[PDB]
Amino acid sequence: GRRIQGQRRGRGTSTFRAPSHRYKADLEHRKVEDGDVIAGTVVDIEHDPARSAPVAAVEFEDGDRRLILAPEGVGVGDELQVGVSAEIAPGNTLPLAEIPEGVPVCNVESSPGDGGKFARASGVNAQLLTHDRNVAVVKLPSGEMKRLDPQCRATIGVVAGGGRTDKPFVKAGNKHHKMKARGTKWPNVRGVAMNAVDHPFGGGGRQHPGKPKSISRNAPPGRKVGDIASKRTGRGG
Amino acid sequence: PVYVDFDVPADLEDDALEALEVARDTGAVKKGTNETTKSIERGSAELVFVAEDVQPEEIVMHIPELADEKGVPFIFVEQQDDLGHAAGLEVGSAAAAVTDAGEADADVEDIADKVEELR
Amino acid sequence: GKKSKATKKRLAKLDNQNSRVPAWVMLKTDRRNHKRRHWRRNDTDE
Amino acid sequence: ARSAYSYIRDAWENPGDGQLAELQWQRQQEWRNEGAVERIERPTRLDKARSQGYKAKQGVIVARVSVRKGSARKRRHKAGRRSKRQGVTRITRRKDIQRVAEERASRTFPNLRVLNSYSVGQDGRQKWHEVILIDPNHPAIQNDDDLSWICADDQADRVFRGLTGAGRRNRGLSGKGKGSEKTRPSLRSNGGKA
RNA sequence: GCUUUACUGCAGGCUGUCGCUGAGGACUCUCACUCCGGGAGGAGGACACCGAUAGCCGGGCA
RNA sequence: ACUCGUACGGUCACUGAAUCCUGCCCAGUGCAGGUAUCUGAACACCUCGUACAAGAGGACGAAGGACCUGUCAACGGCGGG
RNA sequence: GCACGGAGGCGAAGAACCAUGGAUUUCCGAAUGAGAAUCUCUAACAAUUGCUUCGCGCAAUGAGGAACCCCGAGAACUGAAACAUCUCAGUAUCGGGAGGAACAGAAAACGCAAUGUGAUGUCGUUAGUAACCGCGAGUGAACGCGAUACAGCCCAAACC
Ligand SMILES: [Cl-]
Ligand SMILES: [Cl-]
Ligand SMILES: [Cl-]
Ligand SMILES: [K+]
Ligand SMILES: [Mg+2]
Ligand SMILES: [Mg+2]
Ligand SMILES: [Mg+2]
Ligand SMILES: [Mg+2]
Ligand SMILES: [Mg+2]
Ligand SMILES: [Mg+2]
Ligand SMILES: [Mg+2]
Ligand SMILES: [Mg+2]
Ligand SMILES: [Mg+2]
Ligand SMILES: [Mg+2]
Ligand SMILES: [Mg+2]
Ligand SMILES: [Mg+2]
Ligand SMILES: [Mg+2]
Ligand SMILES: [Mg+2]
Ligand SMILES: [Mg+2]
Ligand SMILES: [Mg+2]
Ligand SMILES: [Mg+2]
Ligand SMILES: [Mg+2]
Ligand SMILES: [Mg+2]
Ligand SMILES: [Mg+2]
Ligand code: NA
Ligand code: NA
Ligand code: NA
Ligand code: NA
Ligand code: NA
Ligand code: NA
Ligand code: NA
Ligand code: NA
Ligand code: NA
Ligand code: NA
Ligand code: NA
Ligand SMILES: [Sr+2]
Ligand SMILES: [Sr+2]
Ligand SMILES: [Sr+2]
Ligand SMILES: [Sr+2]
Ligand SMILES: [Sr+2]
Ligand SMILES: [Sr+2]
Ligand SMILES: [Sr+2]
Ligand SMILES: [Sr+2]
Ligand SMILES: [Sr+2]
Ligand SMILES: [Sr+2]
Repeated sequence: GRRIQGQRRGRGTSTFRAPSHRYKADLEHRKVEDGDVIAGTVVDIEHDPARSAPVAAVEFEDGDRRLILAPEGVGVGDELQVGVSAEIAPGNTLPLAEIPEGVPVCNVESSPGDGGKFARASGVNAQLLTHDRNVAVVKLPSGEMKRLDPQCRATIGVVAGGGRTDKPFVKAGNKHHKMKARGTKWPNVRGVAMNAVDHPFGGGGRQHPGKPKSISRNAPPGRKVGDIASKRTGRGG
Repeated sequence: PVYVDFDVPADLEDDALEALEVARDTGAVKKGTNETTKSIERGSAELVFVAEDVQPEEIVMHIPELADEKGVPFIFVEQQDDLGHAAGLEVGSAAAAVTDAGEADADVEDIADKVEELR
Repeated sequence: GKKSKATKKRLAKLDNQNSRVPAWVMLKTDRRNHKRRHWRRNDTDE
Repeated sequence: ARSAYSYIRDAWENPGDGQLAELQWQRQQEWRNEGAVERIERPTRLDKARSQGYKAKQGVIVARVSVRKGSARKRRHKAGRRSKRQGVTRITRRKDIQRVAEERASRTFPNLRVLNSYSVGQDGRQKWHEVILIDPNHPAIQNDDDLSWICADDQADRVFRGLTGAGRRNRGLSGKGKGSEKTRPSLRSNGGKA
């Protein structure tokens, strides 16, 4: 047959690319030698096209002006700190080791110094649970207990823009506008609605997959469609 | 470095090259890794020098053990070009051998002894 | 359109080639410009 | 008596034992960080180099080249093929890696001509060979009784036509009798069946 | 052209084994190699990646 | 490529606004998990064979299968007496 | 000049014409200072190399050529009265490269087994033989022999 849409994606052609030339900045934590003698002032709150959430522009002591992944409750004028000795307040960054247990955090690094990988989406947060000299235990937004190096840096508080998901798009046109700001091909044509040549589910008088949807993990690209390695399906049981 | 099992003091290395310099003006000396090698094999060698800045190391890796199973004493020189200069060459020399000193036997003897001690 | 200096030289040459076979060449050879082109009926290169 | 050279030779008969073993373990760390073709002042295996024609003289160059290990890196058929011509994974190329190495080296030094080459080991993902190249335009060589032959016009780009020792072996030209019915005088003249 | 529990194969995924690969049926370590870090250094570690091969799945493809 | 993205994410599918609802079936097929025992290739190992080799057999046994379990808003099914 | 016009001119200061050698030889073009649909902008071996007086100072490469030649990549229609091994075929086509011819070449050969031959191409033959093969269709040498032409040498190491 013909390659399915999932396969066209990988080629990274314009249709499937993200509007990167329009994206603002990479919100990675600052790199500090040590001492925490790094503080800056929030000079402005901006809209981040890539995340549909707000970001804050900060002017640091040493003259560096950079955008930062802002938690909820940060405003212009406010002073932020980044370092081992940073103060324990919303909007401040410091290694998990310095963070008191039971404190919601965001933009958590996976490997100390990577700039932040976890909990960066609208209104989300990781929950610092356990401390130690060898391992910091964090509860990520998905509910998973993640063991991290206590040297992994993070920002106190939850990500701004929470609740974004609580309101329905209502119109196709609204989805449309959001989609234009992401690396995604939209709208979506169902596999069952295509010709046999275009998808495993295509073909047949009436629409219906002519096979079970739960596909094996070992299936090759082009065939891995539907419910991938489902451990179960439905709502029952 | 892989064939070097002990470090020689700058001062000892100094005396050796001096001895080697008078050895060529008085007695006899071999210049070059090949000639140095045949001397040890023919047993016609009293003291063999081996530079430490030799690349590739294969060129002189054999001198150490070969000398041991031949009783011939050997010493290391930090630089290749010094040994060549001391041997009286306009170029460098990865290894050298004093084939019978000359009015330096006393010194060459001490040098060999100072090494055995240095292990 | 906007013609470059070179394009212009070529266009000019084509215009010149578009002339007739001199009358004397007729007498001399004792009896056509096979490359006669028309701006409308034809199409030049570029 | 034994030449000092024989000791380098003897060391390389078992590159995985003795001092040579530790040298390779050390060196390869540096080699893995070098480029595809690195010129070197002196051969790593002197005995082999001199044996292959090397000389400490102007116009003689040595370069270490690395190539990825394994079989062919081929793309599966996009058009119809019978089971036989659908193979992709176990199909290997007809030129050995040493030959690929000789060619890359010669491309890097367009003016030089490949004289010979030899192996200097490998790790799990690549192989290294050192190639001896000669400057056919340098007088120190135009006047050398043992190398001036490589200055002739018909020796130009010799490696690309399989005129190298590795080239000739790979073309099945070693045997002078049985087995060389389709290799000599050329693979091509024999319909490419060798 | 299309389909599939038609025939025969081919990609691909899973898995064992051999090489890369080191020291002291379960284990410690560091030195290759990998990853994080501007760097110091940190994490991991003879595994993983990669080469070779074996078994299974394999209209994704011929 | 996704991705200047990180689960309030984005990938793969099905249904197709709101409203009231969405029953029964895990035997077969699919997916996933588990698995005492059974089955399960090659290398190495052992026996026989060969002054060697081919080869024959053995022991060990991964995934997989047998077997067990979960799962239908998974393929689908919901009859005759 | 082709080219048989008109006008005019050149040639005994030996023109025309022919051979050999030299002069001139715009721009783009491998195209090489940078750029560009044959032009433009502000001293140029661009790029990769060797040597090196370490300065582009001295040099090399690049692109072309009817096919021939050498090294790589490598189909299908087709035949088998289907078709998968096989065939078509190492063909078509593709990548790289040399020359006037290429390539091969002085035995770790041959094995008419010998008290024998004696580098290598090629031609005739050996022969559709040996060998291969759903042992189907088909594929298919060699040694030798008769010819052509003949030619044999140089390193590495030992010892210096
Ligand atoms: Cl969305
Ligand atoms: Cl060449
Ligand atoms: Cl004979
Ligand atoms: K065929
Ligand atoms: Mg960022
Ligand atoms: Mg878009
Ligand atoms: Mg749809
Ligand atoms: Mg339709
Ligand atoms: Mg239709
Ligand atoms: Mg399909
Ligand atoms: Mg339907
Ligand atoms: Mg006009
Ligand atoms: Mg000579
Ligand atoms: Mg020929
Ligand atoms: Mg990296
Ligand atoms: Mg098909
Ligand atoms: Mg519908
Ligand atoms: Mg509809
Ligand atoms: Mg130009
Ligand atoms: Mg047929
Ligand atoms: Mg064939
Ligand atoms: Mg038949
Ligand atoms: Mg054939
Ligand atoms: Mg024969
Ligand atoms: Na026109
Ligand atoms: Na070259
Ligand atoms: Na063959
Ligand atoms: Na069922
Ligand atoms: Na001219
Ligand atoms: Na040039
Ligand atoms: Na220069
Ligand atoms: Na037929
Ligand atoms: Na047919
Ligand atoms: Na066959
Ligand atoms: Na006869
Ligand atoms: Sr990042
Ligand atoms: Sr970064
Ligand atoms: Sr269908
Ligand atoms: Sr239910
Ligand atoms: Sr030198
Ligand atoms: Sr018109
Ligand atoms: Sr060339
Ligand atoms: Sr509804
Ligand atoms: Sr079931
Ligand atoms: Sr002859």
